Amino acid sequence: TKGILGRKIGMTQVFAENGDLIPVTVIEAAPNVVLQKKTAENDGYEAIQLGFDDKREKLSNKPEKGHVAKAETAPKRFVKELRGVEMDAYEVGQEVKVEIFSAGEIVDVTGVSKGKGFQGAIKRHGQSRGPMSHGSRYHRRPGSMGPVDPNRVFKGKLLPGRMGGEQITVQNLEIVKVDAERNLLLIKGNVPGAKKSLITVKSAVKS
Amino acid sequence: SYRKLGRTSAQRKAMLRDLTTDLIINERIETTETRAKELRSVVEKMITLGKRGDLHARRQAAAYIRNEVANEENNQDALQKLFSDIATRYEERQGGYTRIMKLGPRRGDGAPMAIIELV
Amino acid sequence: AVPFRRTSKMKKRLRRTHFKLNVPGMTECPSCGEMKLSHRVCKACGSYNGKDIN
Amino acid sequence: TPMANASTIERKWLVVDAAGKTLGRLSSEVAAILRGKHKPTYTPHVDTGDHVIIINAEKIELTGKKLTDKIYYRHTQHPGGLKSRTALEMRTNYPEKMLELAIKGMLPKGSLGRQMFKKLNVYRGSEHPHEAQKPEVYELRG
Amino acid sequence: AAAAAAA
RNA sequence: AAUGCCGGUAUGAGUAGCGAAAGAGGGGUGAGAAUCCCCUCCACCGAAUGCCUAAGGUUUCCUGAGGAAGGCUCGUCCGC
RNA sequence: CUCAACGAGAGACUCGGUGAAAUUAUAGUACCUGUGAAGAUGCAGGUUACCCGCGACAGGACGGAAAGACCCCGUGGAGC
RNA sequence: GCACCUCGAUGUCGGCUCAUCGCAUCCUGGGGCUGUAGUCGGUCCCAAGGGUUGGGCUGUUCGCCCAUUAAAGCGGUACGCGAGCUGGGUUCAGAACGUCGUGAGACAGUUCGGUCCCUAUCCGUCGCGGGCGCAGGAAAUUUGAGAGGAGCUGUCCUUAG
RNA sequence: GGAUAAGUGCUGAAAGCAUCUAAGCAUGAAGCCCCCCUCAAGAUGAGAUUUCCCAUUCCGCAAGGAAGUAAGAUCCCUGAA
Repeated sequence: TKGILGRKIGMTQVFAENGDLIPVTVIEAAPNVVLQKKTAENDGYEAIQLGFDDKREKLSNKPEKGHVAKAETAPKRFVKELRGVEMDAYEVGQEVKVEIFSAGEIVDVTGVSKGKGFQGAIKRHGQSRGPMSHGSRYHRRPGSMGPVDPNRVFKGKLLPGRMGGEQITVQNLEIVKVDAERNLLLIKGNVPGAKKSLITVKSAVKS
Repeated sequence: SYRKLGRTSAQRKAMLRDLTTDLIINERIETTETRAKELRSVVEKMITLGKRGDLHARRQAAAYIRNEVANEENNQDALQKLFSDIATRYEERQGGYTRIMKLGPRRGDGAPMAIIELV
Repeated sequence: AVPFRRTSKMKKRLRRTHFKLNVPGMTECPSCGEMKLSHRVCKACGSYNGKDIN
Repeated sequence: TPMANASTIERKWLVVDAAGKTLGRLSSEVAAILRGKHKPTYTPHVDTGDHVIIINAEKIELTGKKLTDKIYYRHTQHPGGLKSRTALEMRTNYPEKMLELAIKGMLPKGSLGRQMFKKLNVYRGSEHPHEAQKPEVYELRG
Repeated sequence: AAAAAAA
C-alpha cells in the first residue's frame, strides 16, 4: 500500500470534464521525509515513519533533533507510522511527495474530528426529543437508565458527555486533481477535522 | 469572538462607550482585565477614526463619544480632544495606542484589576 | 437526594485531598521586593520593567 | 512453638513436560507444587511454593469428546457480552492461557493465589527463556 | 385505592 | 434502644442559596473601599417607584463620634 | 411534531466573601448465578477491579419526607 | 388457588423517552419432504446478525378499518422504566341521569370538574483531571492481551421471454 | 478466508451385503473467529523501537538520606483548530 499525511486547508468546488460540480477538499501534504523503517527482525512488524511540517530549532527538543539526524532532515511536527507498506521501496530520508497518487484513485482519509464540547444526549447520540406541550415537563433528557431487576445501570447506557476530538476514518474517497507544483491534493467529498489540522491520506483497501 | 462581560448587549454598548470616553478624558483608568481587553480594540478604533480628521469620521465618532467635558476652563468636549490632541500625538504610530498592565486581585470580589493607559 | 449514610471522617478527609490551593506565581521584584507575583505591577514600588508607572 | 518460615524460603525451578498427560491430571500436581505441598516447611500464609515451567503446551490432550464440547466463556461487563470458544480453538491458537486458567481454577483465591500464579510460566514448546535460572526436570508422580 | 396524594 | 425530653457537636459541605429590575469612571476620607461621601455621564418610575394624610408603628427624625453584634458579602456607612 | 437547529438573558461551571437543610447503626460500601423472611454492597461459588477527585444521568440502596388514607380488627370514637 | 414478604407506605393502567434479553422465527440466509411442471405456496429442521410502519375510532392494551412494506413476530425484565415525564381512565372532597333504599345514602352503571414534593451521600453509568507504579531521568513512535461500534434490505435491466 | 449447524456426500467395516460414522476426508448459513472502523501495556503479566542527559557535592562505615543540576518539564502570560 501507499500513503501520505498532511494539513487540509479548506473546501472548494471544481467542475471537471463535464458540467457536473464536485465538492473538493484541499490538502497540503508534501513533502514527507522517511524517518525510520520498522523491520520484523528488530521491531516485530514492518512499518515506515513519515515526518511532515518541519519547524524551528527553538520548538524542537534534543531527542527530537537526534531522532531526525539519521534521516538528514530538520525536526518535524507530525510523525506517524504507515502499516503495511510494500517493503522496502523507500530508504531513510527519501522524500514522499504527492506524485504517488494519480487523479483517479480511491483513497482512505482519516483524522481527528472537530471538538464539540460537553454535549447532551440528543446531539451526542441522536436520541429523540420529548414533547414540549400537553403538560409535559420532559424534553432534552437521555431517558430511563434501564429495568429495576439488575439493581444497576448496564454498561453502554448512552449519556451526555464530550463530543468530538476522536479519530474518524472516511472510506473510499476519490482524488479529483493532484498539484505537484503547489503540493496540493484535491479529494472528492468531506474530510473530518477542522482547518489546518493533520490529515492522513492512505490508499483504500481494494477490492 | 467578543466577550459578553455579564451584560445585556445594550448595557454592553453603554458600558463600552462610557469606558471609552472616560479613558479619552482621564487618560488612565483602572478596570478589570477583561473589560480592559474588550475596551482597548474599541479605543484604538476610535483613535483611528480620529486620525482621518474629516467630517464623516467625526460624525462617526460622535455616535460613540458621550458628551462629557474634556478640558476645564476651555469648554473642550472629548470629541474635540480626539481630533486636537490624541490624533496629533499618535500621527506617526500605526496601532497599539493602549497598553494593559495587570494589578492584584480586588478585596471585595477577587477581581483581577488592570491599568489602562494611552501609549 | 437524601444521604443514606453519614460520611465517615476518613472519606471526608480523602475528599478534602484536592481542596487545598496552590502557591501563587511569586518572584523577586527587581526594584525592591519582596516579593512580586508574575505579570503584575508590584504593589510596593509601583514599577514594571522598569519604570515607576504606579 | 512449631517452625514457621518467613523470608528464609529457598525456591527451586522445575520443568514439566506436557506431551502425553491430560489438561487436567497434571494441573492439580502443578498447583500443589506452586502451593508448596511437597515441602515439609509449608506455612499457609507465606507462599513456600517454588517456580514451575511448563513446555509443550500445544501437545496437551484431553479425553472424551471435549475437543468440541468443552466451552470457555469470557463474559464482559456489557449486555450480550457472552463470548465463547471450544477447546480445540483454544488449544490450536494459544493453549498457554488454557493451562493458566486450569491452574488459576485449582489455585486458592486471594492475594497469595495471585502471588503463586506469578511463579507459573507456560510456553509453546519446546524451549523456555529461563535457562539462566538452571531449572531441573521434574517427573510427575502420576 | 392506593392513591399517591401525600401532602 | 420509647419516630423519649433537654443541651452540645458532626454528616450532607465549603454544597444549595445570598430574595425581580444598570451601572461606569475620576477625586476624598480611611489601617483597610466594587459597596461610604462628592462630581460627570448613563439608566429606571413618572394615574408613580412623585407630593401629603390617615390607621398603625413610636424616636425609627437631626447632629457629633463609633463598628462588636444586625446588615444573607464588605463597610470608613445605616432604620445598628 | 415529521425533526429538531441556532441566537439572547437568569441559574447551573470557575474564582473572591458569606454560608444552611432534609437524612444519618458502624462502614475499607463491584458484577453474574444461586441461597435465604421466598427480589442481596455485605451470604456461597465464580468473574472483574491501582489510589483520590471534578462535571453530568438517575437503575438500585424494597431511597427520603408522613406510626398507609385502601382492607381487616378494636365488644375505640365522631357526624348523619 | 394459598397467604410466605412488605400496612412506623413496595405509587398502582395506558401512552412518551431509553433500552436489554430468550426463541416457541415475521422477513432476510442455508436445507429436507411435497398430491413441489415454473412463479407463488404448505409442513418440518439449522439459524437472534440486523430490521421489524404512518394514520382514523376509543383513556384504553387489545380490536376493526385506510394506505404501505421484506415483514409490520411473540414474550420476560416490579404485566421493564412516575427520586426520568404526562394524569386521559381507575382513585378523595362538588354536582347530575337510571336503578335500589322510608331515610341518611349506594352502584367493576354513565357524565362534567378535580394540588404528581425532593439541592444525589454510596454503589452503578457517561465524560474529564491529579498522584504513584512500571528498578535511572526524559521526548516521540508504536505491537496488541482485551473491549466497543457496524451487521438491514427494496426496485429495474440482462442472462431470457 | 478458517473451522461449522441443519442438510448433501466419498471411501469403508462392525454385520463378507448394505450404510454419512464407529476411524479418515470433504461441501455447506445474513450464526462464530477474522478481514471494515475505534479505544487500547494500571495487559501490577505494567511490553517493544528510535534518540538525548550523564554518571556531582555533603552526611550516613552497609542499606540509605539531604542540596544544586543536565536532558526535559512546569509556575506565569498571549490565545483557539
